[PDB]
Amino acid sequence: MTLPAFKAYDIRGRVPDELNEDLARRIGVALAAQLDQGPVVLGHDVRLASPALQEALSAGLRASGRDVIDIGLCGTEEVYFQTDYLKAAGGVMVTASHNPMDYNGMKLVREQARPISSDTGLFAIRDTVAADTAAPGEPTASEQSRTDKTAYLEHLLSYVDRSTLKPLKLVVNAGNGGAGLIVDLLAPHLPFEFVRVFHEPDGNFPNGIPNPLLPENRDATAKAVKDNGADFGIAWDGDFDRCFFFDHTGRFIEGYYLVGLLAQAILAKQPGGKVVHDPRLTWNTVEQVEEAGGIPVLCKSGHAFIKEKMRSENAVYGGEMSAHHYFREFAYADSGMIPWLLIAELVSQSGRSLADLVEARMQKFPCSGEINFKVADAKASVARVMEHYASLSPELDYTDGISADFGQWRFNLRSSNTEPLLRLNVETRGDAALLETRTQEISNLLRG
Ligand SMILES: O=P(O)(O)C[C@H]1O[C@H](CO)[C@@H](O)[C@H](O)[C@H]1O
Ligand SMILES: [Mg+2]
Repeated sequence: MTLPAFKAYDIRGRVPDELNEDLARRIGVALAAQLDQGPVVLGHDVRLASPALQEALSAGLRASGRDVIDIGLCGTEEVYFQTDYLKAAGGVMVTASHNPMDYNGMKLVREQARPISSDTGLFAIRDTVAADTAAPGEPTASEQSRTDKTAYLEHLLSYVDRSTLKPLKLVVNAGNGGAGLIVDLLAPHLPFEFVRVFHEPDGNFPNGIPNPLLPENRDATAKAVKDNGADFGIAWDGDFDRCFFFDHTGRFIEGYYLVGLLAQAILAKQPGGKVVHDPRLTWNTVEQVEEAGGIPVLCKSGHAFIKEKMRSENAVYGGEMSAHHYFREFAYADSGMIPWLLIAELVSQSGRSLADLVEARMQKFPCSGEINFKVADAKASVARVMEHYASLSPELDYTDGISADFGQWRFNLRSSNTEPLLRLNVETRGDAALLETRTQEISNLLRG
């Protein structure tokens, strides 16, 4: 009874039965009715169908009197940046990010790149598109091509003092997504020596779909770091709004620890600022933010919640453990580029390896990583967990599912808003043994 491609935060589906040019044009028409006055920025990723879906979007938008600013093949963050920079009414990125070959999708924003989500306009668009049987009208507005990335590149470079950068050797792995175009445009302005892996955009994805979380894709970056003696490695998803770090030993760094690391990096430039973090893994971030003189602000996980809380708090930075990093001056939006520029500067200025910058934090606050469970009855499973631990009287917080703080250890257990899954995160106060026994205990209870 409902179009399956319309999800909580974006549109995503198999082409062509769940998403196609006709739906894309109808989405353009419906989006025009939902935005304030102004033109609409469109960009797309490397997938084979993405240009044609963008063209259909543009045709619907222009049939509805919206001028279209075509920024071309880009990363999702460039749609965010240009929507805000050009003071557009909104923007759409055509992308499936990390999904398989036969999938595509769209990420929609309104003014200042504010997200459009299921409860803030996306399901309104879905319902309009679902009932729209009108004949396609003809264009009454224009499309302008604006592929200049100069303002975007200057904005990225403004986060670091380039005279303090050292000629680090960096592995970069675009995964045949789009990140390599931006790296290559930044490189004339940077002293780094880049080691390029899976660098060329290829929507056929000959080296695997761009998802650095798959261990086999992870190992391509690790090996390049180790074989070339690189200072660290960076990998991106296909639309490069997520970045992933490998230290000089080839070790993939759990994203939890990048939140505290980037917060300290930013707070050095913006003293006393607020930093937004999610509730899944917290202790390390709270401590690092406070030690840097910042103020940590707890917020439900999900990019729309993070961005809204950052805005209401004038927070300079927000970070999620799931490799999303948000920057006030970047229209409160996430970037897969700003994070590694900041880390490169921190390594250059401190004389410490990425490994040593996080090592003590990982020992002090070891974490399970996010563990997902598909169970027969999520509500019953969660109840089994809470009944088992009731006699210990944990401190409970319901910001985002259930957070339970036992003193020396804590967990977060929540339902995903994008998949029918339970997600589990556990951390402890410097106790790897406790981390494992509690994680396994909860896992058995969930699976019971
Ligand atoms: O499925 P979940 O866990 O509700 C939402 C997931 O996707 C969101 C958008 O990519 C992320 O902001 C969030 O951190 C992540 O857990
Ligand atoms: Mg992505």
